[PDB]
This record gives sequence, structure tokens and C-alpha cells, in this order.
Amino acid sequence: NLYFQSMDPTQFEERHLKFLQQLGKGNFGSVEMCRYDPLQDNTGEVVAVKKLQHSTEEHLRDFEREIEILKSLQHDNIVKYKGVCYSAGRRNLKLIMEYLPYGSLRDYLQKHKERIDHIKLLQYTSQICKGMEYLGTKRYIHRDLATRNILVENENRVKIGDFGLTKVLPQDKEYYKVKEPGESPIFWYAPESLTESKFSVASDVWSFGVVLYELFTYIEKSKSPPAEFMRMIGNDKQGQMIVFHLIELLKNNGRLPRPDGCPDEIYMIMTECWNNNVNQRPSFRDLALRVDQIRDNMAG
Ligand SMILES: CCS(=O)(=O)N1CCN(c2ccc(Nc3ncc(C(N)=O)c(NC4CC4)n3)cc2)CC1
Repeated sequence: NLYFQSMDPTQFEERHLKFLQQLGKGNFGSVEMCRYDPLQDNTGEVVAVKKLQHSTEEHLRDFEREIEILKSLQHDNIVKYKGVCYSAGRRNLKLIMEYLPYGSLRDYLQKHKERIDHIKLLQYTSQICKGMEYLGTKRYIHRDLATRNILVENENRVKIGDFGLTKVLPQDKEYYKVKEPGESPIFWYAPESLTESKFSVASDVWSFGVVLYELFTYIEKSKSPPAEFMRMIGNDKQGQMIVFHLIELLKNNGRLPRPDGCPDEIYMIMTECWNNNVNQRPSFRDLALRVDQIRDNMAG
């Protein structure tokens, strides 16, 4: 009470934060591109600015947690925290982060196939695993790993973003049981997350297997995880029946198919990530090493 938590409300002052562009919607919120131009000279750093879409009390609390999580992370493959802007005369909050010009990896794979080959896909895979290794050291569970939530700086660098669903493991447990769920990205979820609301490093590994699938499908029409799972389940199914059939399919070894042109060895990594036995899934350290060895074992 006596002394409020340390904040730097003069680091990004609203009057100097200039709108450049609307970018998109990250889990609970909206993101814009702005320029921070304190020397009112039409220059300054270009930044991404996340704001809430519905500024309820509960959402503001969740947003504070997301901000504290991101501020605690510093890694080449994690989107950079820059600060907070307390706008509306210090009666609102916005998160200031670095801006990555190529947007989401999901969009980049679709818009920039001219510059993507398997080498690049494996580089992105490696980078994602290394970011995730780093999150694990902090006991953070991302809970929404998907190509839509990975951002592209340039042809040789991607970074994990969207920490809006991230949870911190309890001190004494290796899983977090989410007792509030929102809308869930079910087609990226591990079976124990679907059936028990349990999230862990190992369920992030499951979702990483889906990301690896996404990369090798090159975000092709009809090959997305939702499209393929719905084809397997029955495209006419609606509502909870979808979830019931997804659970049953996964529990009895139904899996996304090997993408066209995907090496068997990469599909094997996917299928090892998609182990119903939580403890048998590889670690992110295992995966980064394996992917880098595959890359390094190529000629040259
Ligand atoms: C060509 C198809 S397009 O015309 O439809 N199109 C594609 C490119 N694009 C775009 C989106 C984001 C970014 N950069 C970015 N940087 C950092 C963050 C961050 N720190 O969260 C972020 N978050 C947002 C992802 C929520 N977004 C750059 C470009 C929107 C318009």
C-alpha cells in the first residue's frame, strides 16, 4: 500500500506516441503500429502497441499479468518488451513492444512462399524451440503456440509473441490447471488439456508439434489443423460434438497426416511431440538439438 509498484510512466508518454497503422488482434486485444517521437521531429522508434478491445476490470488484471510476463523475458526468439504507456491521463494502459515487419508466421508462409524452403522452415523451427527452452527456465507455459502467434522479423529470424494466455507453474507442480477457461484453440491442444484442463511444458511440446505441421503445410488451403481435423471428424459436426470426437480421435491415435513433401524424419518429430503419454514427449532442448543436427548434417 504505502509505496506503489515501480513503474516508468514517463518512458512512453501518450502525447509522443503517434499512430502509424492498425496491425491486428492478439489474444484479448488489438495491436497498432506507432512511432515514439519525443523530439517532435517526425522521427523516432517504430513500435507495436497492444490495447484492450474491452477494458473490463478482469481483462485489465489479465493484461497486467501479460505485461509482467513479457517484461521478464529477454531472448533473441521472444518479442521484445519495451515499456507501457499510461494513456488517457494515466487512466488506461497500453503495452509497448518491438514491431516485426513481416507479421505473423502464418501470414508470412502464405504471402512469401517465394523466399521459403525447407532450410528456412528448419531455421524457424529451431528458433521457436530455443525461445521455448527459455520460457521453460521461467516455468512459463505459453498455452497458445501456433504460427499465428509467432512473428517474423526478417527471412532469418522469428520470435514468439502473444503471451495473453501464458501461465506460471505453481512452485510445487509441473502443471497448471486452468479453472476459468476462455475460448480454447482446441486443434492445438494436447489431450490432457482437452480432458483435464492441464497445461505444462509437455503440452506446449504437443502444440509445437502442430506448429511444425503448420510450417510444412505451407499454410496451404484445406491443410490447416482445423480443416484437417474437421475432415477427419466429419465436416458437418457442430458444437460440443466436435470436441467429443476430437478427444476420442486423439486418445486412439488419430493424428494429422504427413504434409505433402515433408521428410519422414520431420514427420517423426511431429509424431513424437504428439504422444498421449505426457512424460514420453521430447523436451524443447531435445528438439532444438535434433533440428540443429539435421540442419548441420546437410551438405555444406
Ligand atoms: C499481406 C497480408 S495483410 O495485408 O492482410 N497484412 C499482413 C502484415 N500485417 C502485419 C501484422 C503485424 C505486424 N507486426 C507485428 N509486430 C509486432 C507485434 C507484437 N509485438 O505483438 C505484432 N502483433 C500483431 C500480430 C497482432 N505485429 C506486421 C504486419 C497485417 C496486414
